[PDB]
Amino acid sequence: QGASLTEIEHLVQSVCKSYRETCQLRLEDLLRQRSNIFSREEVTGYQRKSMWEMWERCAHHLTEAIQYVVEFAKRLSGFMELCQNDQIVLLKAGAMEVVLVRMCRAYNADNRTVFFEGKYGGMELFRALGCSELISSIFDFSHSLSALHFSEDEIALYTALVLINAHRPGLQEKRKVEQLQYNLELAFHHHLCKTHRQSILAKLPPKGKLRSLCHVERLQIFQHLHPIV
Ligand SMILES: CCS(=O)(=O)c1ccc(CC(=O)Nc2cc(-c3cccnc3OCc3ccc(C(=O)OC)cc3)cs2)cc1
Repeated sequence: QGASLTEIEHLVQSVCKSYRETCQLRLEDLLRQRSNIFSREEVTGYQRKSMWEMWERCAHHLTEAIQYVVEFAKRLSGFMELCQNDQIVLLKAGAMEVVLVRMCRAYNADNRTVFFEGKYGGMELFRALGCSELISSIFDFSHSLSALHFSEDEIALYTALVLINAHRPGLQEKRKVEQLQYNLELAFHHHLCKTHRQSILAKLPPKGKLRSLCHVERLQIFQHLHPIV
């Protein structure tokens, strides 16, 4: 806590490692499946489903996704050293925000499609849910984040910062989180300088944009954290 520049580069590689081990689906794999688009008949099949079936499916995939985000935070340096309440507060407030950012990888801007259950489909795939403005907002955010051409390492380092934020209410050890955050900010800025990507900082979604689009229940976060005691 309060790291030197050599320590900061160990922290960049570390976060990038943790991300690669918990990225769920390989970027190469997602990119290669872009040609696999749902047929008009497959779309109709999803639209005919009850909102209850669709929610169950969506909830299953989001749960799976959140689990990979939880494993990502657990592998972050200093996260496991924080108290249990801070670990829960940080994950409860940020896990869905991280899933949304990570989802930009499964998004194809050419045809405005998202990878869902094995193929790519537009927002009409979610018609049954009855929440057009919400689905629209998610595709909008993904489309804006796609335009940035966000690298795997840029995502790893930015999502570490979405999670490790000392401004979350309910933090008991606020100063421990701040130290972690300051080291990750510098690790992010330093990596952007090494890769000549300083330009993306002004292009990133602003303060509150990720928060307005989005909190997980305290028990469902502890569940992902400690699945066996
Ligand atoms: C992530 C890491 S990855 O490895 O890139 C990877 C990427 C994809 C997959 C496949 C997959 O799961 N696709 C999925 C897509 C969607 C989805 C997409 C767009 C709009 N809506 C969607 O769902 C509806 C919905 C309803 C309420 C909320 C909410 O809470 O409102 C804020 C959020 C979403 C859900 S699941 C696996 C791994």
